[PDB]
Amino acid sequence: LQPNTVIRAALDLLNEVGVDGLTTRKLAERLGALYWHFRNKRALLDALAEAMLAENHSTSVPRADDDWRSFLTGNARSFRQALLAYRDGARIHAGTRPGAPQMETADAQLRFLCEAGFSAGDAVNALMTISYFTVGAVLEEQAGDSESGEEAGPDAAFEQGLAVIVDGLAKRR
Amino acid sequence: LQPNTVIRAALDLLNEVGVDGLTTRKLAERLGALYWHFRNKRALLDALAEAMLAENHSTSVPRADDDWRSFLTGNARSFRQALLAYRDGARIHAGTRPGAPQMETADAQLRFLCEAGFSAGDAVNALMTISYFTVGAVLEEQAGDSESGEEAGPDAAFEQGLAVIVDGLAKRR
Ligand SMILES: Cc1c2c(c(O)c3c(O)cccc13)C(=O)[C@]1(O)C(=O)C(C(N)=O)=C(O)[C@@H](N(C)C)[C@@H]1C2
Ligand SMILES: Cc1c2c(c(O)c3c(O)cccc13)C(=O)[C@]1(O)C(=O)C(C(N)=O)=C(O)[C@@H](N(C)C)[C@@H]1C2
Ligand SMILES: [Mg+2]
Ligand SMILES: [Mg+2]
Repeated sequence: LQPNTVIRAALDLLNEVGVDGLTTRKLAERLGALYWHFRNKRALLDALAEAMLAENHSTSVPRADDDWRSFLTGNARSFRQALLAYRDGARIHAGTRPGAPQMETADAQLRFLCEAGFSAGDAVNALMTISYFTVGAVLEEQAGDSESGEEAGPDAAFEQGLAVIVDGLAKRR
Repeated sequence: LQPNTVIRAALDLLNEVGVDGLTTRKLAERLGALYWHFRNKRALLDALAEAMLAENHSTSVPRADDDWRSFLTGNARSFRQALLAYRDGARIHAGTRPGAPQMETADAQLRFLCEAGFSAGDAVNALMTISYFTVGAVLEEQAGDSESGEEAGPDAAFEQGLAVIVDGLAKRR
């Protein structure tokens, strides 16, 4: 794995300088006797990607009380907030692929949706599509804010698009 | 506005170095007697954002032969390809807001969907949501590729999520 004290420090610096200004040399200048090394920046951002979810993605895993709508909705809501908790959250996540630990739990997501009446390809599609929508929505929210140096709510807009998405999936539950 | 020879040169350099390596000083080192200036990088990326669409967003505007499904579908397909034509296309677009010229044509999109049976808030939601989904989908495609230094198709995956999206909107045409 890799130490928490180090990850916390990188997250906090990320809030200061965003992804573009975040480097491992600057990470060390923040910290200065337990050893750490990242294979490269991308590796740092993969770790932060994972950390963001560990800390905030709270209806990631299913629960007896869930039904399919309530899980995907909550799941999307919860993903989104993990992305929004940190500067450049969405950008960082892009192109990441869920890990070995994230795989076991990501297999639970499926075996629930199949349980509930979706086909295999439909279930992958429900997760990806929600995923693509969310990253998209957050990216636009985060950049619009981030770029302001040069109407009714990004939460509404998200919440709506997600409502539409859940309907079109219901057409094959 | 701002000169085409200059924009072409910036697009071509963008393909070489992505957004992170693109700066106005490097743009000039590419060119070196007609004058140009960008207020800042963000302004450069706003112009490139617009150029990408001017060049490739081909079922942006409606047409008598369109119906609503075929327009939103095509529209999304066409947007997406504009984003994919250039490195970091999606990232660049994030946070941009369609211009004065893009406004007149963006008003045509609506007055078509309202024409076809969507309410006002539904029509905004259809465009945004497709928009958020697309930027999301492309961002993940572009980064996954971009980051490779450290199953069945991103076109399928997009095409599917877009299919689901169009269904959930049909629930209020
Ligand atoms: C299934 C899947 C997912 C994600 C993902 O990136 C991904 C991928 O890049 C390739 C193949 C499959 C997936 C998510 O990012 C993620 O957000 C995620 O990792 C995830 C998670 N770790 O809990 C989720 O809950 C999912 N939710 C947004 C639908 C989604 C699931
Ligand atoms: C309506 C709207 C749109 C976009 C957009 O960014 C935006 C916004 O940032 C704030 C408020 C409204 C909009 C698009 O990016 C854009 O891609 C776009 O500019 C656009 C265009 N210029 O033709 C489109 O066709 C749209 N399509 C993806 C649904 C969508 C329309
Ligand atoms: Mg991911
Ligand atoms: Mg835009």
